[PDB]
Amino acid sequence: EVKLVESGGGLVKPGGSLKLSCAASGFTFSRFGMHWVRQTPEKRLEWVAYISSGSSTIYYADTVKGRFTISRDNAKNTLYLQMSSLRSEDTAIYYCARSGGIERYDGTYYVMDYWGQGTTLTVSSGGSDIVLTQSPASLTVSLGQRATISCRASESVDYYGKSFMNWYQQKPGQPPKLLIYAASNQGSGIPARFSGSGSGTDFTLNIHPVEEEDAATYYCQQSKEVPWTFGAGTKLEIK
Amino acid sequence: AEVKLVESGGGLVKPGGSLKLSCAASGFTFSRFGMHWVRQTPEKRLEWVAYISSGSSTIYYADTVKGRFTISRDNAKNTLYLQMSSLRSEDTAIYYCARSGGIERYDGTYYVMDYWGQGTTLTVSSGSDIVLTQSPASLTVSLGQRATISCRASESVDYYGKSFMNWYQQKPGQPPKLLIYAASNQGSGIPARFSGSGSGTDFTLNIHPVEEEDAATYYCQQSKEVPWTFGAGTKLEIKR
Amino acid sequence: EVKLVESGGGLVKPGGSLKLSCAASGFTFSRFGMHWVRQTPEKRLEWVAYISSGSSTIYYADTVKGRFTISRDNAKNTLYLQMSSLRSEDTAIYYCARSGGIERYDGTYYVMDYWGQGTTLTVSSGSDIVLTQSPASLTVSLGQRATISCRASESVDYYGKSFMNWYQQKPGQPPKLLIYAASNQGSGIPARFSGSGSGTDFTLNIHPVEEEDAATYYCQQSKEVPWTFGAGTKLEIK
Amino acid sequence: EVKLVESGGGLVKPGGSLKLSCAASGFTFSRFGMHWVRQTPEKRLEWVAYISSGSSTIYYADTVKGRFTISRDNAKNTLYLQMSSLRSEDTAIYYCARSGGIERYDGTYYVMDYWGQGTTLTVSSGSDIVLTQSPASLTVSLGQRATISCRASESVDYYGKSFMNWYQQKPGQPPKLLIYAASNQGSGIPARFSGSGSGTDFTLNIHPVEEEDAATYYCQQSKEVPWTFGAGTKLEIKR
Amino acid sequence: MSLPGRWKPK
Amino acid sequence: MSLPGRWKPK
Amino acid sequence: MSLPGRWKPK
Amino acid sequence: MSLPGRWKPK
Repeated sequence: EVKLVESGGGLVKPGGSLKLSCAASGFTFSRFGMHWVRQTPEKRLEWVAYISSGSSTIYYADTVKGRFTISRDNAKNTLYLQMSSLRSEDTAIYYCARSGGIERYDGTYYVMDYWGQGTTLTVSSGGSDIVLTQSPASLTVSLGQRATISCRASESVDYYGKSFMNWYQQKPGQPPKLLIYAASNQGSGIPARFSGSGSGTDFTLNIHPVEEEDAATYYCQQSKEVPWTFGAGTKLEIK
Repeated sequence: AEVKLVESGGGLVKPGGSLKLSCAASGFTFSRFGMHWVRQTPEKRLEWVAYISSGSSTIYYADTVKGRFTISRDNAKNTLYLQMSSLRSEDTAIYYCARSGGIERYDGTYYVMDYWGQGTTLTVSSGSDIVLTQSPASLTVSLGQRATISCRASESVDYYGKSFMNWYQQKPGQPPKLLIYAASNQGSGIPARFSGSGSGTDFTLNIHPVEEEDAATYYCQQSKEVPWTFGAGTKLEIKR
Repeated sequence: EVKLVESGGGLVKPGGSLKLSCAASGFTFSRFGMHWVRQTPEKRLEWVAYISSGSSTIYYADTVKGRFTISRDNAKNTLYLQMSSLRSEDTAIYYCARSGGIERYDGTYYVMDYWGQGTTLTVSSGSDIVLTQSPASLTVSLGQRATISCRASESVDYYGKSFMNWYQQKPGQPPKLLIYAASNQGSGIPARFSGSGSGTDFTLNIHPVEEEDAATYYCQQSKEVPWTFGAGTKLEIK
Repeated sequence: EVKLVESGGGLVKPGGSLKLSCAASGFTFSRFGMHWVRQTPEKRLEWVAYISSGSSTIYYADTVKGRFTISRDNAKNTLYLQMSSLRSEDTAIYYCARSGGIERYDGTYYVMDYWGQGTTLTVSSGSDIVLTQSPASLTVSLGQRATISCRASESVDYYGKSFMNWYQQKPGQPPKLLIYAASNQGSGIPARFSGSGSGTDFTLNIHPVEEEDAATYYCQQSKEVPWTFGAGTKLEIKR
Repeated sequence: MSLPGRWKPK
Repeated sequence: MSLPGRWKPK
Repeated sequence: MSLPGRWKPK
Repeated sequence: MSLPGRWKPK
């Protein structure tokens, strides 16, 4: 199976330097783009950096540009994130996410399909992004009923008949797991009770019937434009 | 907007072997449409294989594939499947997936194979059916002239005042495309120069005036009784 | 929170004596009956002994009766197993299992809900309910279905309830309770695990199978003494 | 008359080197291909290596390739298995099996017909034809019927013959050949053992079960390399 | 009558 | 009846 | 167009 | 064809 093991975090003073590593195994590392995604202690997901499989295209979030450097060693199956001029805002658990390609009739759809357990970083004491407004902040349903989580994007995430909307599920201590990709398509081994829908700017995730194990925090994500952006998250509890 | 069907999973198989086909559907609400498997032999003869209803409440198989074939669908994944086993050389064909499109009229809904995928290729390395007698075997018509293809069914394809006769056009390298449904009704964006007529057992497809792009193979098909059956086909060519 | 630590194993010559201990913590030890269960190197589970919370009822397996002695110290939160006249057949990893009571509307159902890591013992050179488990093994692709069946030699039903339980065991870990009372789901067991059956025929269905389902699965009946296990079915992923 | 005597096992630290030997007698050793088959402590049979009579063709299992080397000395009637980079997973009883040719009307069928007592090794601190055997175990009274089934991940048929074999192993003894070619009975095998099936589904029937039938039974396919075995079915007699 | 793959009245 | 270690009625 | 890390046309 | 260690046709 595919595995990702991040490491290298820890406590650092502001303005310091640090390098994270991720050892990849179980897949042909050199054929997949890789991501760094961080989760603040407030359970907010923030995309950090992206590098293509061959290292031909590199993206950084606007808040980390210049100070961060992403690189990869395909011979050693290792991904790196060089950090410098660290700030208190950089305090988060840093995950490495693989960009998995899903082939459609008209092309290949790429989604962050596999995540590592993540390493923890602690820092001591324009706005053209596609903003995803998720609803609600949390919700409590009895066993067996229906749970609906909504998202309204600041602009259309549609691209030539495809809706670049994805849904992730995260249980405490675990990394996000892909539920729905391309607004309505189901991920690898996702039970049919998870159903995605919507188009343009309005999207919805439905869970029916909710099971006890569905208690987790759910995030929407758009993958049409850089930066990748996430909803604030919806914590699902059961009865 | 754009309805698409992508079959996959073919290849070479020895006799008695097994193989599983898949079809990825996009551009329409897959769960609300019945789906077909139709195969085309290397001799350009169309053979209906299997059908599954939208909700999987009704399943039909051709007599040549009973027991050995299994049709199924996963509406959550928008995928249609065809499990094949005990494969024989006669099963060698290109397998198309066809959507059963419902056309709503005042008195009911008429269902026809309206959208077809590009198909996947399978190669096996070695009674009461309504037989449609298509005429002629081929046709060579000059530009602007009239081309007439006829069909005699072995028995009436009429059911409660409607004639369940359909016509398809197939150009090389492409799947069949619906021309006429319900004997005389025109398909989606089919030019009026294609005209179907007839009732009961005798039907006709008229192409007038024939244009250069009309060079293809044309098939009649009855959709009154299971199995769906096709005419032998008529290749239309343009005189030089 | 709940922990069980067995200890005292090691190598012993045939005919020797040895005592295993289990230190219990994280629960009110004095309010739970306790089990000893051993696993042979062939991966076969054999129930060894049981003692009630107050030590009013004691059961031993026929293979160890007379030579083995189970006891408990509720003041010390410790369970003991005195073994003597040891044989090569006694070579196994010995687990300590808590008898957890699950309260229903008509009564309490008791099942081995918590197991320790176990201590290893190595010996140097009729009316039982037989559970026929099927298949011997199975290799399934990700997301498809895995079905494990069980055919008991006789009925495990008692007063409208089927005393059939299912356990999951991954390498290096003790068995973990999946299904109890034929169809009931354990604590935090995913809904894709579904137990069913009645009388003598029971089934464990897994759909859709995920990577984490790779383990060995055992059925177990808890209606009559001795507690008996199926031979086990090792699930692998393509 | 025919004898195979393995030797060379024992305790070894991981990563060490070791060579096993098998002394053959009672048959013309130079005219038979030879096998190494090992049995894990879970009593699962795993084919290790094969060498032809003239040593022109050599096969290894993927778990031992590169680290193991099979060879033979036809002058001394001895078979060898040199092991290196030993791992704990190599802990098993290693049997030597002769590749016996059985002449049929249309050709010669090769099966592991004679097995040695085996030597024990203990290491301290994809397209394979998978055989799904059923059931895991069986307890039958004397005189009743015992039915063991097998389902292969793909067809073991080759040119009208089903390359499915059945082996019986009693405690303390090596596996003994029961059925070859799906339905043929081995050397001096009672007619109460009957194999049947074709393609992917096969069955072993024992009727009436006798006391000496208490053993573990394995199916084996001899269509493709690697030779693969079923998980095994332990038959006991109810008393 | 209803013809599943063919006709649905009304 | 009550079955020690297994079942306790009511 | 091609969207690196998101979409690749066929 | 011949399958070494398994089958030899006549």
